[PDB]
Amino acid sequence: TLTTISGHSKDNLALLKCLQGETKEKEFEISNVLPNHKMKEKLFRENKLKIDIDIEKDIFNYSRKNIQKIEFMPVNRLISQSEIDGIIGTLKEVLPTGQFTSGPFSKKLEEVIGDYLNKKYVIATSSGTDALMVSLLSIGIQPGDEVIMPANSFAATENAVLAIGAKPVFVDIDHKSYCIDPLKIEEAITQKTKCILPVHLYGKQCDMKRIREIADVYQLRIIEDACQAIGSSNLGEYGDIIILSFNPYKNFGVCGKAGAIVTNNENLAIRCNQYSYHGFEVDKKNKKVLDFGFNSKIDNLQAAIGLERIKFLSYNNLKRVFLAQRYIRNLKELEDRELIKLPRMTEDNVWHLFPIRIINGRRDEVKNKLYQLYNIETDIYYPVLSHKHNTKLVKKNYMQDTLLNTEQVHKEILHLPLHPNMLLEEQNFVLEGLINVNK
Amino acid sequence: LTTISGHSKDNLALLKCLQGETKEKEFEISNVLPNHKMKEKLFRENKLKIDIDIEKDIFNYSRKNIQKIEFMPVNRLISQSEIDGIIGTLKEVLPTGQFTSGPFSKKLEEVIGDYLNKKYVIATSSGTDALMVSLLSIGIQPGDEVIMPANSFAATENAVLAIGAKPVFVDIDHKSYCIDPLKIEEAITQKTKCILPVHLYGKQCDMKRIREIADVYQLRIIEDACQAIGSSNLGEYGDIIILSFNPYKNFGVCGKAGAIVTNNENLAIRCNQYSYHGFEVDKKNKKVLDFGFNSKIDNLQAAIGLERIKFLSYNNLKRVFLAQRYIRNLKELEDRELIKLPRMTEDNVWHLFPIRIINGRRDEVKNKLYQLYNIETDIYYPVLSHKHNTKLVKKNYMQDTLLNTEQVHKEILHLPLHPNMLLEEQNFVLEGLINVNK
Amino acid sequence: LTTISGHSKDNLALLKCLQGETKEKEFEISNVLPNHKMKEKLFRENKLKIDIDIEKDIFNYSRKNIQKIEFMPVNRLISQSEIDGIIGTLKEVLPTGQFTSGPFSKKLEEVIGDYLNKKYVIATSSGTDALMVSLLSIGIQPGDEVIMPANSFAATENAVLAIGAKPVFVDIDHKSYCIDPLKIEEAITQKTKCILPVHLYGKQCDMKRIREIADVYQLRIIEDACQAIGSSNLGEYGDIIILSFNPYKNFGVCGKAGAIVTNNENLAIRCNQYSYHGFEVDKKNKKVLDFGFNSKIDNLQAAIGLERIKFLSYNNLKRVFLAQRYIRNLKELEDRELIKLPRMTEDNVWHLFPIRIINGRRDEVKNKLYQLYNIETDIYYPVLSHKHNTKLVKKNYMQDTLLNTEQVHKEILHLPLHPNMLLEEQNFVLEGLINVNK
Amino acid sequence: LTTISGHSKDNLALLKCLQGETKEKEFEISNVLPNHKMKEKLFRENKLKIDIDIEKDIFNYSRKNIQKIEFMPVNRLISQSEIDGIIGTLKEVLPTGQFTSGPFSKKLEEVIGDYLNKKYVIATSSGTDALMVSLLSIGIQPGDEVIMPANSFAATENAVLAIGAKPVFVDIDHKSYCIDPLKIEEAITQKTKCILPVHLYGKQCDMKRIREIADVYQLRIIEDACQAIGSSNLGEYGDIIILSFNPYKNFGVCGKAGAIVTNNENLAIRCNQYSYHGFEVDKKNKKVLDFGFNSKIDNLQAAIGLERIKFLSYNNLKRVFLAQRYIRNLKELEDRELIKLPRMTEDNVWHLFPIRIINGRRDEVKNKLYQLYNIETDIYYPVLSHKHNTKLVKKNYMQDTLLNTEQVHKEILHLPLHPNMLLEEQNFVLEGLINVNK
Ligand SMILES: Cc1ncc(COP(=O)(O)O)c(CN)c1O
Ligand SMILES: Cc1ncc(COP(=O)(O)O)c(CN)c1O
Ligand SMILES: Cc1ncc(COP(=O)(O)O)c(CN)c1O
Ligand SMILES: Cc1ncc(COP(=O)(O)O)c(CN)c1O
Repeated sequence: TLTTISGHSKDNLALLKCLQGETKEKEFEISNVLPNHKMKEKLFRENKLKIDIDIEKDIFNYSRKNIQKIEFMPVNRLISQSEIDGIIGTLKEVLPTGQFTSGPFSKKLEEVIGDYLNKKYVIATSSGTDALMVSLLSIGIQPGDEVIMPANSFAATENAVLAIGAKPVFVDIDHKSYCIDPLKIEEAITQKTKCILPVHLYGKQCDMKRIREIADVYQLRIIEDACQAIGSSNLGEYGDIIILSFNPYKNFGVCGKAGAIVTNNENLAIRCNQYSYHGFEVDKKNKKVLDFGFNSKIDNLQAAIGLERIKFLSYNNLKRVFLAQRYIRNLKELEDRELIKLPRMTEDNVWHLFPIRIINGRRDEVKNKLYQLYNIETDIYYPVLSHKHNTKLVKKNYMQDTLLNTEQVHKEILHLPLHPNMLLEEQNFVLEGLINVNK
Repeated sequence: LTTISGHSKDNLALLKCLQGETKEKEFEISNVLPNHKMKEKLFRENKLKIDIDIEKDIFNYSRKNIQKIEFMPVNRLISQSEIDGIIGTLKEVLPTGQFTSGPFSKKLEEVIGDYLNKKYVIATSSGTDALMVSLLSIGIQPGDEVIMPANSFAATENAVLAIGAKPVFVDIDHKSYCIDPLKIEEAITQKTKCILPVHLYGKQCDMKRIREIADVYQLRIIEDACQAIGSSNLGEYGDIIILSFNPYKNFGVCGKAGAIVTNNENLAIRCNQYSYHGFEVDKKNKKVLDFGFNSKIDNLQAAIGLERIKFLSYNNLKRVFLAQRYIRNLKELEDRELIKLPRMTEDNVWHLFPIRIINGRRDEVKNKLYQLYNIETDIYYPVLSHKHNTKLVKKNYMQDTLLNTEQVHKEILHLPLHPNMLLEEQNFVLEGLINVNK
Repeated sequence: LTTISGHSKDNLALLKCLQGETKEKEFEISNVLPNHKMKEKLFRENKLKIDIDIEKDIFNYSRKNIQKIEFMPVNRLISQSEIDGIIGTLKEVLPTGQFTSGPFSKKLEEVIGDYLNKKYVIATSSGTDALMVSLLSIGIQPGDEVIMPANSFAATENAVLAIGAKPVFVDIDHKSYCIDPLKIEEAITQKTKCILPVHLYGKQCDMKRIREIADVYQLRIIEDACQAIGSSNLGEYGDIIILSFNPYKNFGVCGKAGAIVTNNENLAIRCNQYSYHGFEVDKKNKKVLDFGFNSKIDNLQAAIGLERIKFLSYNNLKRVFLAQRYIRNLKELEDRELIKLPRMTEDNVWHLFPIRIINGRRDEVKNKLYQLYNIETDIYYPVLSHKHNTKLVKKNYMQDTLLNTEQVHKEILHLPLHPNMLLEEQNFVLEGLINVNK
Repeated sequence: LTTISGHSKDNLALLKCLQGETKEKEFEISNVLPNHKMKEKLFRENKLKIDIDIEKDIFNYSRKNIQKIEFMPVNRLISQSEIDGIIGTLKEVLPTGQFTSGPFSKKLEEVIGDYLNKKYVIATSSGTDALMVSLLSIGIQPGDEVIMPANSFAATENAVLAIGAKPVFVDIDHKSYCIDPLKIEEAITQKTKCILPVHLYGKQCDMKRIREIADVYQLRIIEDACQAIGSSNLGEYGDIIILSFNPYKNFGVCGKAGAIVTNNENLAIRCNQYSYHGFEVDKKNKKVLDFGFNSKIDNLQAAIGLERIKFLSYNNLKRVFLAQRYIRNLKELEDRELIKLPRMTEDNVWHLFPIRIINGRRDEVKNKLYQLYNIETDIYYPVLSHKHNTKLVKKNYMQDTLLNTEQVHKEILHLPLHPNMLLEEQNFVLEGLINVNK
């Protein structure tokens, strides 16, 4: 009869159904962790859900504003004046300390992230790319070792493997989630394989249970690229190391670059900490114990900013799931008419990006006409597959690669604008263009 | 009439004139951003203020009672005027939402390019990252050798190691703590691709001579200038110059940052590409190079950098005053053959102030200074590159003998020197050094 | 497309658009100093922000619990942003040592001249001084008469009396609290030299009609616009306009200041001379007029004024939103013939918000509002000019009868209205006014 | 032992001590705000510091090279220490929103009343306004006569004229530039109401004798002391003393301010009412006087004044050292009958330093000092009161002949003298004045 909102995706889907009266027979409390701060302030009173919240008016301030155009991700809309005020307030305390490399806000953010993820050890880093590189080194990756990964992620995933001399081995995706197909991983394992690197793409989690099953047979490490999936329930249950990004355009970000390494493995965590600061023994500067390292810890200043901005995470993820649901329901007719395929609602998705598939070769037409005739920006995350860049490396090593389902899906994929400070009037403008263009 | 450019050579001229050690000379100050504070504090109607007193106006001497000295208290490296200006520019940057690339990044690159008189600047997320990217841009492959000294901060060797290349250590000179040009040629092999001199402690290496050797062997030069911002004529002979803007440098941001500086467009484009995932310039998600890093500066830190660089020439001027004051007031201890002091030169920006304690007395002096006199001194850096207990050292560097580097390492000691220290604090260090060497 | 100029008419058009009462209108904002805050808060990339919520973003509504209301708590008239900017400009002005006349004075004169579209501006030490000097500039001699209303702040009549001139009071109209043009002509004598209309509470008088009479009788018009800054087309028909920048005006400095504004160069030169000891312009110590005052603005206050005027159009917008909200939410009380409310007009800048409590109930409503409901209201101003207990009134004004002024004075009540008020505070006032009139 | 009170007499005594003209006395210093800088700079534990070198510790003589001399460069009249303290106090004033009256005004009136040993102080918006209000408070009516010198700043005569009263000019004496008390009596008519002596250049008039005449004729005395703050026993014989805190006075704020000082409670109450609209004190909008002005000090300027007055006794001491230095080092030129110098007296606070160049040479000397030596000198004031190019002078003062005033006017020249000048700058003046007279 009572759910305590933990700030993750499972409870956010349940809360939404309550708010929309799709259940209205359950009661909610909310936990006091920092990622719930804005949600608790906005939607709760004395740790009970406020009475008659109007999602459209109270959460999105729907007021029949007239819309002329839609940008896909206008960065000036992704931070709120309330966040800015809190950032200025905390920087007024950080700046006079002079502590701008390591510092107490870094440690606090590591503690918040560890609690939120239920992991023991957190190393906050200067980016998700750096987190991934360090984590590969900590598991003992050496030049020439093979890392199995999909070919449809952001370039950072493959780049971190290549930066340390290791070899991406691309495996195709499934037909349902844009995630690595686990039934194709075993075939790609070689004497040289050291690691499986699944990507929780667009905010949706891979089938980690089956991936872990294969990794245990072959004694392989799993490092999870969760850079788009913060807030997703049970993230990391099966991986050795989980990688986060706090890039400013992620569901949670700082005001600059940052990320994190998350693990329960103390051996790996200690090596990650050493490699992230020059190979030095922890808190013994200038004394190397590893052969080398990077300069890749988070900035204390960005950690302070992160501790302000993470207060909005639960609430902004709730707004994302509302918006994704609204797309799915309102484009359903285009799915019925076999013009598009839409994503489905699931408990794990945090909706960092909203993918649809435009069928029958029409994707480019729809994208171009959405822009030119309706002033609606859509985007393709990402426009070139890993084995298709026009680079010397591709011409040397991956000209043989054939990834059937990844390549076909790549001709169909289109992402719709979805970010938590968009107006519902802005989403309606996208909806009526997509319906209008499909006739 | 001379125009103060904000670099070390003009700062030395200005100091001599402020201290009454010059002829009737006049000064104007260039209206570049690194001179902003010096112009406000020392100039009036584009001329030197007639009424400047260094001790009371620049250092705010007030016979303050001092009980102890810390080497580098980080809260003293940032002033309240800096904080107010930083808050002001953060209120402009934050509502733009531009937190990766952005216009403050481009503006800092322009400001740095003008200050260094170089055509291309890539602002990076750290000096370490700038060095790693620059090594890749000149074509360094795993296995290639890079000639460098063994007495730098670990970042210098780490950037070489992170990309799979091989440090080859060469001994330092007999004066300036810098790589000995006379030892470089004997270390060149067919794998050598780069000479990586370090302008250690703020002092420049003898780059004209290093360039002579580099041209004979068709080698690149990448200069680690992470400690030397403001040094006059920096980079004249290097292919690429690396800067660090970490917070404890002579100029820093409020976090990590650095820069790659070069006149070579081909290298500059590759640096831009490698610093952002290998993508073509302004073509996110489209790689042209095989891979890259996520190593551009944060727009927010660039905005902070444009506010804090206002203080660079002024803080560098305070540093040279402090350095000169140590040299002049410790002269008796060098006359007595107990220490060796640095000399004043026009290129040094005095990021760190080294002395040498000879006759094996360095440890006793450092320890008594702290235990008896409550003075922190430090050794930058405590372990030489070929002497860490790492597998790499144990497998590769156990036969390296760097006789001057190792001997100087037994004698070096750094004295507190930072631009917001009080002259009362420096007097406290001076009295301890005199007293411990009776 | 409309360009927001920062005056009252455009503010009303913007307010209608922001409240959704408009048909697809687009706005630009003029890049003038009085629009600075509005541009940063409401505009982005040269257009209105698409995501503006008046209650949340402009008034920061948050269901704050309110327990009392003060009419004008002075600490709420200045924001922390204004303070940081003021400290910033004080750090520039103070080391110049320019504390009488100076360049910020001249710049404020230019900004005000631009904003009022008038050729000449003399910034003064107060609105009272501006009015005194302006009266002298038009040639007022002791004994000359000045026609004016009797319901203004005491400063208006005091400026006339200080130079030995004679106020001649005329009744107000039945709809605006302003001097009735239809009563002016009867008051003109051979001694009349000036008509002095007051734009009371921020509302403009009917100046076209007053100019018609002034031209027939070739009389000067000096407009007391000390409460009306920002009102569209202010001064169109006046010889000289007087402004006040006292801290509790719609735009104020941090001390006393005001201005004289005119297109007439002869008057402007005499104003300049009278405001600084009668000296010829820029000839200190050399008088050309018989005497003068020490009545220019302080350069330091002009610098503060240039920072605070950044908020003028935005704070005037918040005022007209508050005024509109009172009118709408008190409409039932006027329907019930308990009160009379002001109307929205394009000229009003809503310095003060007057209502009339009729049927003799004004005192009971005011007193119950405070003692029963903890709501401060006020009467600007409590004593009419011809009713003070002074020797001058007893000797000169005992036969004055101003029927409308006196009747309105028994019914007027001003409600709290200032731009940093919360909507929760305005709701508290509203509920109190509703409950006391059940 | 002498306790330094911060006035004229003790400064001269202390100067004679510091110079070894008498090193046989002990000094303490009182804790009043005007002594704050002197106590911090010259005392430890309320005893005079042992090490005091006037030239080095107080004037920072550094053998600086000087190219030119401006008479009163306003950017030298305020020190960075003052600026820092002003910014500090303004960060406390500004968030209060109290910018008209306020608690700093009251505190400054208390500090001034203790320093002057007077019971009542009304801090005003200028010394001119203070004088006008005080003339009205003693009952001056249009046509009443006020006896005054003709060589003061125009403000003295202007305050009389602005209220319709009539200046009656009296000649100055042959020793001090002050009103000759032996010429006052013959100017008294049945219209005389006030004698208005001017303590010109910081020197006190012979007030004992002027009061003897004023009692015989039942006249008020209002003393223009706008240049004489810190003068020992100031105001002993006057009904009201007028001060200016104009920023170029021996003590000033950062804007216009002044004060009315009196022991007469009836006069003080009327001054208070006249300085704020005629209202009863602490009851705005209720007039008790027929009119009034808007002439109280700004609370913000009072706050600045409480910071800047900390330097008053110390800056007055530097002035008297500088004056004594001119006197001793120009004695040559007086001995040769080229100039007349002032004499040291215990009452002079040395706001301006007058010499007389005789045998018609003044204008030649002033022009050559500027054209040939780049030394600015000035004549305070260039036009006598009865000589301005005005309609009033042509109507009323064409018969006035003031023999001594007019002859001295042909001779007077003021030498640069301000407390932050360098001794090197005064030497430059001394050498030019010697050389031009060779
Ligand atoms: C799936 C994925 N992986 C890795 C990264 C790299 O993260 P960062 O930008 O923090 O280096 C990104 C982009 N933030 C990403 O989207
Ligand atoms: C000589 C030297 N080189 C390289 C670096 C690396 O700079 P950064 O800290 O900006 O990575 C530093 C400072 N750590 C340095 O002092
Ligand atoms: C209508 C009116 N006229 C004149 C003034 C005088 O202005 P100041 O306070 O700037 O002297 C005021 C404000 N006191 C006023 O409100
Ligand atoms: C002798 C004298 N009297 C009166 C005044 C007028 O003082 P204020 O400038 O404060 O109005 C001055 C000049 N400040 C003056 O020098």
